[PDB]
Amino acid sequence: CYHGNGQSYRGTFSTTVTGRTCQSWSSMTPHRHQRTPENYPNDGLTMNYCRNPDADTGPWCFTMDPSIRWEYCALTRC
Ligand SMILES: O=S(=O)(Nc1cnn(C2CCNCC2)c1)c1cc(Cl)ccc1F
Ligand SMILES: [Cl-]
Repeated sequence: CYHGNGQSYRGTFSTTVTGRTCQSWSSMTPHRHQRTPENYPNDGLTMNYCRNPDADTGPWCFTMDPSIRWEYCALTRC
């Protein structure tokens, strides 16, 4: 589980609520985005792990589905 809004989550879960797979933060495929570990070196944007780097309300990720830019991950708040 994650604490609070999930900003501090550093777990290795990488699956969305609909069962889709998280895109890697450093990847621009399928989604070209700017929430990269280059840009945000201190938000734990490792591999494709679920993260909340932008003060959303739970960890999320860009998805490997070109039609769905991002989703929340299948995680619960502690
Ligand atoms: O690369 S992104 O982070 N893409 C993006 C679009 N929606 N989201 C949501 C992710 C979950 N938290 C709410 C924003 C992220 C992004 C952020 C901003 Cl401020 C502007 C453009 C942009 F491309
Ligand atoms: Cl946490």
